[PDB]
Amino acid sequence: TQRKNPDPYLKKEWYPVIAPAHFKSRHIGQTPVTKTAGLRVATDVINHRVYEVNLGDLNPGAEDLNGNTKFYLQTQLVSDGKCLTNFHGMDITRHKYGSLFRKGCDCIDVFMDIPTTDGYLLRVFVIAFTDRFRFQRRKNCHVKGRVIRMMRAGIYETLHNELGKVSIPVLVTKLSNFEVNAKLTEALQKITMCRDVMIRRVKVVKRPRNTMELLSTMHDSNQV
Amino acid sequence: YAPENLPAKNNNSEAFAVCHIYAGKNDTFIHVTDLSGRETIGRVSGGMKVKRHCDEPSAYAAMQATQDLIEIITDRGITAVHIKIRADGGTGKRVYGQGGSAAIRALVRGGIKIGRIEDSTPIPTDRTRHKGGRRGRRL
Amino acid sequence: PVKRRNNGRSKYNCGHTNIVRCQNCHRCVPKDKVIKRFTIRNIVDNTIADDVLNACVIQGFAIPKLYNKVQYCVSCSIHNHIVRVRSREDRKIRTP
RNA sequence: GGGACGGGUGAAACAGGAUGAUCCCGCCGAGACCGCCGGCCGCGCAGGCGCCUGCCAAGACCGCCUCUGUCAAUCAAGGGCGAAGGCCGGGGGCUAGAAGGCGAUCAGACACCACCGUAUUCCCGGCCGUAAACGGUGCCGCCCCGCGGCCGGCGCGCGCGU
Ligand SMILES: CC[C@H]1CN2CCc3cc(OC)c(OC)cc3[C@@H]2C[C@@H]1C[C@H]1NCCc2cc(OC)c(OC)cc21
Ligand SMILES: [Mg+2]
Ligand SMILES: [Mg+2]
Ligand SMILES: [Mg+2]
Ligand SMILES: [Mg+2]
Ligand SMILES: [Mg+2]
Ligand SMILES: [Zn+2]
Repeated sequence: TQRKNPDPYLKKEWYPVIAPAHFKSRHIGQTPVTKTAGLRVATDVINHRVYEVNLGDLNPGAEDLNGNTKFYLQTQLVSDGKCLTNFHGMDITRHKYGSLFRKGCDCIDVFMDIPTTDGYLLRVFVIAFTDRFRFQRRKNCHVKGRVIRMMRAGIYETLHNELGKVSIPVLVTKLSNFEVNAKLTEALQKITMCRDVMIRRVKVVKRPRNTMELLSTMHDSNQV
Repeated sequence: YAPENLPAKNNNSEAFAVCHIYAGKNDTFIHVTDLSGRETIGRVSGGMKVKRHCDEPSAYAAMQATQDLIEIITDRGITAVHIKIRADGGTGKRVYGQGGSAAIRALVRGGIKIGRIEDSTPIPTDRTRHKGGRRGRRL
Repeated sequence: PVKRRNNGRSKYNCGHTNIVRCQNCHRCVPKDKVIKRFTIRNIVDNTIADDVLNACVIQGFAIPKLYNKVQYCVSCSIHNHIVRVRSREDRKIRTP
C-alpha cells in the first residue's frame, strides 16, 4: 500500500530571522517555507514562530557568564523579506539548575506576578540557596524559620522595587545584564549567607493583541 | 535543487540547524529540524537498517542511519547543527541508550560542525503512578 | 534472632515515611530503607569529548554534565553488586 | 511539517500505521500529584505529617525572688480517635489496576513476562474498628562508668567567632 511522492524541497525558499537591537549579533538564522499556493501564504504561516537562542551567541564574548542563559523570540511581523521578533520569555539551562543543588543546604523558590506598562503580564521565578559561614563549627548549613521568612520578604520587596513596573525594552536590558541578580544578592547577603541567587525563568501570561509600535521600538538601535 | 531552494550563503556565519536524538531502550531516532521545530529536513531511525528487533537500538544501526541522514542534509544545504539528546523520560529510566554516543561520533566524523549541547529529557515536578505494582516486575 | 540494631533502616523519631519506587523494577520502598547514590557524568563519553570539542565552533565551550540520583531496592542492589554481603564483624563498618 | 515503519521482550507475538502512524513544534481540556533540597533533622496521644498566599484556634520546651496550696498516680465499667482494603448514599473519570479477556513460556500454566481493561484509587456525609497497629520491650518515680554527634532555649568568657 506504499506510494512515492515528489520531493517537497523543490518548492521551498528560505527567509532570514532578525533579533532586537539590545544584542550585538542580530542574525538568528534562516527558516524554510513552502511557496505560496492556494490560500497558503508563506508570510502568514511563518508569522508566529518561536526561536530558542543562547545568550552567548547573541552577545559574543563572556562565555562563562552568558552560556547558561537562553531566551526565545517570537516573530510578529514579516517585512522586506525578513522576519522581526520580540521578547517571549527567558530561561536557564538544565545542567546549571542541576548543579545548583547540594545536600546540607536549604532551597528557596519564589514566584510573583509582575505587570508592565505595555500591557504584558509576566510571572518570574527566583531561586536561592544558603551557604556556610567562614568559621562555622558544624557541617550542615540549615537555618531557622524567621531567617527564611525574612529572606522571602526581602526577595518580594526587591522584585517589587526594581521590576514593579517597567517597559519591555528596559526589562530585556536588565535581564541581558545581571543587575537584578546583583540587587537580590546584596539585599539577601545582608541577612545571611547566600550561595547562589538568580532568576530561573520569565513567563509571559497575557499580552495585547496588537504590538506594532512596540516592535518598531525594539528593532531600532538608537531609541534604546 | 535550484539555488533558491537552498539556504543563502554569506560570510558572516554558516547554516545552523538542530538535531534531536532519541536514545531509547528499544529504538533510536535521529531528526533534523530548523531553528524552530515546525519544519523537518531529515528523519532517520535505527529500525530501517536492521532485520532483528533486538538490534534496533544498537550503535551500528545508529551509525548507518546517521551517515544516510548527513548525506541527505548535506545535499539539502546544512553544515552545522545544535544537539538535543534525550531519553524516554516521563517517570521512566532517565538514562541514555547505547545509540546516542554512536550517533554523535558519526555526526562528528561526517564533517559536521557542532554548536551547543543540552539535555531534553522530559522530567516532572510531580509523578503519576508508574506501572508494575507495588511488588514490581518479579520475573 | 535480631540481625541489625537499626532493623535494616534509618528511622528515628517518627512513625511513617514517604515511599519511593525502585528505578529498575518499580517496587515501592520506604524512603529510609532505599539505597541512594549520586552520580555526576558527562553527556558525551570521555573517549570522544576531544573530538566534539574540536568540532565545536564556539570558543571556550565546556561540556555539560548530568546530575542524577539513583535509588534501588535491596534485591536489585545485591543482584547488581551495588552492595555486598559482609561478615558478621564487618557489618558494623560504616565508612565508604 | 515529513514520508515507512512503530511498540514491546531474555527473544518474540497479540493491539497501532498511505484514512500519513512513530518523530518535531504550538495551542486546548480534565483530573491526579508536590520531585532533586529530603537528613542516626523535626512535629504529633498514636494512626500519621512536604506547592504559593492568607485566616482560625492550639501545643511542648526554656527563662522567672508571678499565683494557688495536695488539687496527685494508675485503672474494670463507660466515652473518643484509629493505616490500607471494604460497605451505604451522592459527585467526579487521569494515571495505575483486583475480576475478566488476549499473546507468549511450559508436559500442563487457568501463574510468574507482554498488552487491553471494570470495581477501586480522588472529594462530601456516614458505617466498619481491624494490621509484623514492632522498640515483637505497659504507665509513674529514684540511683547509676566513660567518650561522642545532632536539635531547641538560656547563661558565662574572651582576642567577637554563628
Ligand atoms: C517468567 C517468564 C519465564 C519465561 N521464559 C523461558 C524461556 C527463557 C529462556 C531464556 O534464555 C535466554 C531466558 O533468559 C533470560 C529467559 C526465559 C524466560 C524465563 C522466565 C522465568 C523467569 N523466572 C525464573 C528465572 C528467570 C531468569 C531470567 O533471566 C534474567 C529471566 O529473564 C527475564 C526470567 C526468569
Ligand atoms: Mg529474581
Ligand atoms: Mg534468619
Ligand atoms: Mg508503623
Ligand atoms: Mg480508604
Ligand atoms: Mg503487641
Ligand atoms: Zn532499580
